[PDB]
Amino acid sequence: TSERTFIAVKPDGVQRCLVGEIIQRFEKKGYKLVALKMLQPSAEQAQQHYIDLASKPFYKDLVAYFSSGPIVGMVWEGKGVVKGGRVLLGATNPADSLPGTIRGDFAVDVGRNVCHGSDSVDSAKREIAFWFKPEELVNWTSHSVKQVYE
Amino acid sequence: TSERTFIAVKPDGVQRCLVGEIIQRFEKKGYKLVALKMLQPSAEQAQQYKDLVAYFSSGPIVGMVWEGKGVVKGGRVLLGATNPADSLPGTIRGDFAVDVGRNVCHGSDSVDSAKREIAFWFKPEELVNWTSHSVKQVYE
Amino acid sequence: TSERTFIAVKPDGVQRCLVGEIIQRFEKKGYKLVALKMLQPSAEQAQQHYIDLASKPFYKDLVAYFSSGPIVGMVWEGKGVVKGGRVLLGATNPADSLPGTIRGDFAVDVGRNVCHGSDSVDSAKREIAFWFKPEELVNWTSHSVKQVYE
Amino acid sequence: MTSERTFIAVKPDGVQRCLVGEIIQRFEKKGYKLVALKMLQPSAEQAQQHYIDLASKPFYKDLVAYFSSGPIVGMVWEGKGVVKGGRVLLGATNPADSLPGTIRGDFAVDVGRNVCHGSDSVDSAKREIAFWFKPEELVNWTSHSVKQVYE
Amino acid sequence: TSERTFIAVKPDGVQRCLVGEIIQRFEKKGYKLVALKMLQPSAEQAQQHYIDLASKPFYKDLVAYFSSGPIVGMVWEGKGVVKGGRVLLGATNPADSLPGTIRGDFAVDVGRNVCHGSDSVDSAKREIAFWFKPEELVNWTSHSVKQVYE
Amino acid sequence: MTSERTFIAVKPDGVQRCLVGEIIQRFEKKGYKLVALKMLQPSAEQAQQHYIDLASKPFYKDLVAYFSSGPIVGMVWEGKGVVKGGRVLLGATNPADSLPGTIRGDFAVDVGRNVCHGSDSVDSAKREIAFWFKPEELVNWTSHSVKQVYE
Repeated sequence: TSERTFIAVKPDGVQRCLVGEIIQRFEKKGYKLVALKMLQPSAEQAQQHYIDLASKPFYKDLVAYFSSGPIVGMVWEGKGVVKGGRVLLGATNPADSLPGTIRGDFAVDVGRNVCHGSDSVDSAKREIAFWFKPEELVNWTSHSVKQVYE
Repeated sequence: TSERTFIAVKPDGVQRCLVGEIIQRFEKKGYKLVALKMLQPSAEQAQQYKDLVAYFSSGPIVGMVWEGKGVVKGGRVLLGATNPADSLPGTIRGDFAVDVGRNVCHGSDSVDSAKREIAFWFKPEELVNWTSHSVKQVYE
Repeated sequence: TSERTFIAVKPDGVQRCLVGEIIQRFEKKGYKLVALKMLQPSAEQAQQHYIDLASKPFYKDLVAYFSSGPIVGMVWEGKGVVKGGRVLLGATNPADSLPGTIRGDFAVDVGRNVCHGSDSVDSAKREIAFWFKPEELVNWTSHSVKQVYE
Repeated sequence: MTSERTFIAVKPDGVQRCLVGEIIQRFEKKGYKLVALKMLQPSAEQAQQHYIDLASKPFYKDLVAYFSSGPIVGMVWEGKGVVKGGRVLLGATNPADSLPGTIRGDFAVDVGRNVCHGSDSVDSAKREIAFWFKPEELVNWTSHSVKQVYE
Repeated sequence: TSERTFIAVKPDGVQRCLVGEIIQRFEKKGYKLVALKMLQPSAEQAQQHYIDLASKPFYKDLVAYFSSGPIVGMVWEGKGVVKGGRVLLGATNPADSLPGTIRGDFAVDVGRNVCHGSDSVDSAKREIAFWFKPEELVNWTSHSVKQVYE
Repeated sequence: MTSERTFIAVKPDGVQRCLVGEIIQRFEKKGYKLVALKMLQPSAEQAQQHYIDLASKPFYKDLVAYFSSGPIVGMVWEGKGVVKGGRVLLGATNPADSLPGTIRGDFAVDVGRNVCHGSDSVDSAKREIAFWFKPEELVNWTSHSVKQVYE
């Protein structure tokens, strides 16, 4: 399948040097990287990233942090890559994260949870369009596509 | 002590360079490697659509025999759930595989099946009897 | 918080060269190493028991092993470090332990399960005091704390 | 000294052979700072510029075909001697001469599939960086670890 | 590219749980594994394996020991490979090995130097012929061969 | 023969940059034996003394300040050649020189912040072990793998 998910390294992940590890885990799974960019999100951008929230919202902080510095944003392609991406990442809240997952291994606070994954197929479609220009998605074939899948 | 399991890296694990990574995970767990062969399976050896004979015998595999307490289940825990979609991160199929069709390794379902599977793949001879210098650190 | 826990690398764990490995999983989750030392337990040091304690199936030689070579004792600090600490160690019984955890990855036998972590905030407080002069113990601020927590 | 920038690309073999995370993580953990990062397929014009040098075939039209036959990952890194240090991290250009521990030392066999490139000087770095990235793709930020890494 | 070497994990490496690690290093390099087996050398085989002695009674010691328990034996194929393999191993003498190499990372003592690789293409084929029956030797094509070479 | 003992310290930059585990783990994997291990915060005197063949330098005041600025992790490792081996694992004292594969090679950029320390001689080690530790903190044990590492 050519299903795609959007994966970001939040600025706390870039700050504590987890960009490479994160990409590597997706690469090791057999998912394919079709878009990669480092950019510091707008306040505007950050606001739409969160679009929910809330009572307590703040919120305003989760916007401040998210545009505090660089994120590495990604597009990953493969069968069940949206689902499978979420599993790779772990529970949103690191305290509820399984060990051997990104948050499971490398994160404590839900408020500093290292990375982002789309939760649904449509959520990814929206998200990729938002972060990446069509021309920044590279269409290519893995020499290994027939060893991962049939 | 002294239960033995059979593990194999399928052609897709061997192609994708996961032989060291699988072996290493078994070694650090404290299990003892007892037999090791790279071979290309031949047509017949397909055990029970009906691709998986073009596939399972299209390229070399690494067969292995491992030894230790709970090694049937523990081994299969190590590989994780047969279906990569069900496999969890930290496990071989969880970390490395996507498709049931291309699930990298294999692990014997019962103590029973293990010995059928060892016998099938190995002469009782290719099978090395040694004692780990760590046996006393890993076990009581 | 700020909550502290007690982690020990058991003699089999030291013997099997898992000290760096263990330390590193905690450093990498974001927990903070607040005290650390190698020692050989004395036999009444040994546990002491008083966990069980009511000694109990066959203490005699569980307390003989725990005292038979060196262990590495450590105190890590952070939110839920007590609970999360146990998570990294994995299920007390190696056979229940998930791959991705210290015991899951490295341990086969309960009698030789590499490590111990305090079982509650309360057990910790005690074990920390029993193992550590209250001053072998460093108060420092991680340059990463703002990145690990909001 | 510390704001020095260098250009590092994982080449199309490296992307294919799934070594993007491997290489990036070697840089992050040396203490260097990721200042830009993207994925692109080089265009034939981008590919010819990369290898102007040789033209002068040798494997010109070949190298150009290869380098623009799939995605590469470009990056800009920043740190003290990051230009010199990057290349040390990547290993000697000819993999046959590179030492284990280095990217090419660990994962590469023949020079025409040497997995990556790094800028060879302050002045070639600055050029390549200017070449591959619009200046608004260079993110300007401070590592919370910069004082741990430098005096 | 056709050129093949013999690589052996000596009994210390097998004992010290270094078999997967060594294999991994050759897979990651791009070399192809065209044969593999575990066996316990006889004194005869260990005696042959050593050109060597002649002695200083470290022969005999080498000869025992080497037949002390199982070795893991391998044949690797890549644009040779014999040289490149030895480079992955590190200087035969561990005191001279650099970090990054197998012996660099794991060996201290020449008598326990973990592993072996043939010193020449001709030496290689003796060793391959000596250790392997010509049909224990799968000819196959790595799906990556075109990414590791031109 | 030996046996033989050296002193390895993770500098406070190394502790800060979460590399205690990684460093210990290299010594373990190498066959060396860890016979003492504690974390402590160096006092100005201890700091001042460590940077002794260095007391008449521009940096020093800053090095002392830094070394006592927060916790270090001190170790005593035992095994044949360990003083020289321990430093090879560590890599050239100045990062710009150290090779990938080594601790400073993989993880450090500048001398001020070079992460770790190993005694330079058999004698230095013995000064440093006696200084940083007390005999009773120095365990005496035998590794089950000792026979596998040494012939």
